[PDB]
Amino acid sequence: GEAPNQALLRILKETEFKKIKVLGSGAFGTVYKGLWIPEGEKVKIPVAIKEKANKEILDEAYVMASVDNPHVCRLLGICLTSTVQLITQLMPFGCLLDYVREHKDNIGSQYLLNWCVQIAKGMNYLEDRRLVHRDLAARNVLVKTPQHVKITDFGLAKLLEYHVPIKWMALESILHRIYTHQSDVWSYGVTVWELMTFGSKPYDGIPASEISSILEKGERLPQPPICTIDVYMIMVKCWMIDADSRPKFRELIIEFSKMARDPQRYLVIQGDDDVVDADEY
Ligand SMILES: *CCC(=O)Nc1cc(Nc2nccc(-c3cn(C)c4ccccc34)n2)c(OCC(F)(F)F)nc1N(C)CCN(C)C
Repeated sequence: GEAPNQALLRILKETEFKKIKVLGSGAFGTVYKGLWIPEGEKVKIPVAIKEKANKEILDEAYVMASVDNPHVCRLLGICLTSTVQLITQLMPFGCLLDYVREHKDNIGSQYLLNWCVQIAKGMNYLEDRRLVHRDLAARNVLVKTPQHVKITDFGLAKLLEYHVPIKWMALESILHRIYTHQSDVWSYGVTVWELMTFGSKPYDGIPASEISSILEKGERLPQPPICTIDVYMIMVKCWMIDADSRPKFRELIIEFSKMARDPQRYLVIQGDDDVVDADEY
């Protein structure tokens, strides 16, 4: 027996939001930066506006409407025009992959380990909601402030095993298309590796079709220069063949929290008006 999903889908008036500029474009479509000004209440909310694809943006709106956690992106509503528009919280510092690349010379160990805690909290919450993300990656973690990140992009999420980006996927997902919370743990491991390498590309150069063979042979991603064996062992554990031998998200929270209390012991880095944010509306 499953519980009824009593989330609210808010439908917004087009005249309530002003597109300020284009943040980005691609196959997906066009994402704009804007404000949402609900009629009456004196409030201006910074928002991102994302303009069968309709069925897919609706599937994603369904998922984002059903999650509410400090480390998961919040859905504000949809607007029913020509194409369906997703209206989400504007995350001013962009995705975490671009952020660590753009600020390599300024990311301390405190930030890196705190991001690992926060991402783990967000994923643990998703697991509580019996939700498999299926696309966890540094590109899909947004930065509200350098101190606060949130998991985004639920275009592949599935509400529960469940029967694609190859270099972030567990071996079971590449071979048998099986996805669990524990295959999300594998993707968490690759995401942490991305952050610890300040944005390197996993298996850079290796063709995606070769990835399945490499993993079967026992090879894994290398140990990042800044990583003590303590941190790298955590990543390696996320890449075990036996899915139930990988750590749980609730455990990853615990481990990385301990490390975040003495960060320089685990990461060795050289030189180590009426505007309302959505979290307060
Ligand atoms: C990693 C790519 C990226 O994040 N670019 C980005 C994003 C924001 N803020 C933001 N907030 C909420 C939702 C989104 C978003 C959702 N989807 C599906 C996207 C696709 C492509 C780009 C963005 C999204 N993004 C951001 O905030 C800037 C500001 F607040 F001023 F609007 N800036 C950026 N950029 C442009 C920085 C990264 N570039 C180097 C690509």
